[PDB]
Amino acid sequence: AIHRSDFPASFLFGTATSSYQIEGAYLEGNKSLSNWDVFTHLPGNIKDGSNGDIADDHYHRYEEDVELMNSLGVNAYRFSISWSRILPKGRFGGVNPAGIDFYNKLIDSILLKGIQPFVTLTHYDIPQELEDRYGAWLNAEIQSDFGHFADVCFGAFGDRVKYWTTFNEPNVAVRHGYMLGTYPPSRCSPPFGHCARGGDSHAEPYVAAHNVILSHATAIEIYKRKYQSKQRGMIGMVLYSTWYEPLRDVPEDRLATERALAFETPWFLDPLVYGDYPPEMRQILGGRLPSFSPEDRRKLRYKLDFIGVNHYTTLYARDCMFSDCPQGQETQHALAAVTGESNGLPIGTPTAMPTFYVVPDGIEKMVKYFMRRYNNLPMFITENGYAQGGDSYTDAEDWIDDEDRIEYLEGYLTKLAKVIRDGADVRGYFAWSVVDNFEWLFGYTLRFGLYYIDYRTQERSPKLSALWYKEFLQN
Repeated sequence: AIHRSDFPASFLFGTATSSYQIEGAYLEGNKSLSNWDVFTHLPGNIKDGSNGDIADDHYHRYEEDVELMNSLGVNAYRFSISWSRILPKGRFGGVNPAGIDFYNKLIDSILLKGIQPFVTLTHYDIPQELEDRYGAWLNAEIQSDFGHFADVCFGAFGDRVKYWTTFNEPNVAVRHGYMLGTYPPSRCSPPFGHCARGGDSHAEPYVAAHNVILSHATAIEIYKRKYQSKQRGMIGMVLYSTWYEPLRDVPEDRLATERALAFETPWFLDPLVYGDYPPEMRQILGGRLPSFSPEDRRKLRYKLDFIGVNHYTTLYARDCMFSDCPQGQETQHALAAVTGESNGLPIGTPTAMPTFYVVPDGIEKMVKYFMRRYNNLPMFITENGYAQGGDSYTDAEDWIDDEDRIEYLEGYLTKLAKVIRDGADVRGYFAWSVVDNFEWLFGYTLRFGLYYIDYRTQERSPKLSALWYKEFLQN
């Protein structure tokens, strides 16, 4: 139904991964332990008790994986840099040459094939030492550690990297880390949970996000002052971007939907474009959102060059400001509750990933929301994809037969082409993911790959969706 010629000639088409999810070699090349290395070696977090010690062994097998994505006909590859490989002990501990060498080799390998790097600096990971030393995102010192990490990466790689992302889904990582306590550093308080480390779910998430925002600001100021004129790249941020519809078409749910939306991506994007937190959030949270100092505001004037849209799903939102709702969900402070069901029944076909429903027009509506709120600031679809999982899959052939993924990709790409025809400045699309990999708390139980991975042998095998994406990119 949809074809490559339905998109602009200069459009990026790629796949996306992250370092912890694919690399393995978790203690090789003088790399230090990350937050996720430490976390996954504790019990009671990952669904299948797995970890990323080995993952897809991409640290050793990257050349094969580059060859595979090249065989699909991609012109870009979205990946992240392991902080713990570059600055194992943070900014006073010296740059790790083996880490620099690994990413130089990866970058050179993709560019040899005409595949453009689209690089995420941080994608949930930090060296554990930064948590241990000063509590990572709860201390403003992280801004300097992140700034230094950015500076090193720009200097080492930026002659060949023209697209950078500071952070991947900090809206997810912050709320899971400090509100629900289900991600490291596993901090929370009632009514969200009882976290043995302590926490404050009504304060700490907002401090953490504040420091993420200002870490971005620190990094992009460095980029614009030191590197932009020579390197001519763009610096963005990637946000988890769910579309929301009112459960009932009445003002209270419409307003709740607008709150649900404003509490997600604008939490980060309003500061980076307008210099203040969303007024929807400020009205409710007041002083729980920290202020931006004059020094902060100087850095915020560098803004961001693009919005990285990680869009997978669409949900209904309903009001909790004037109705009593269950407490302790991540949407609590927004005074909305979200659900995939209306009168018991799904918004679109359910999938193996909780909250992920097949709702293609969500990508159009999400893009239009950014267009209206941010005056059509450039966007890239930095992740979109479909997970397989569960008892229907006993062997490779079952995973390979992924017509369900094809239908998803086809539908969402159809709607993306439409929103671009309608004026949206979307400049690329990245399928999550080229390979099955470690899906955070779900471990290996969810498989998002265009390629199937046998974790016993590390064999890569193309699923039907790999063949489909190749056909699509051939036009």
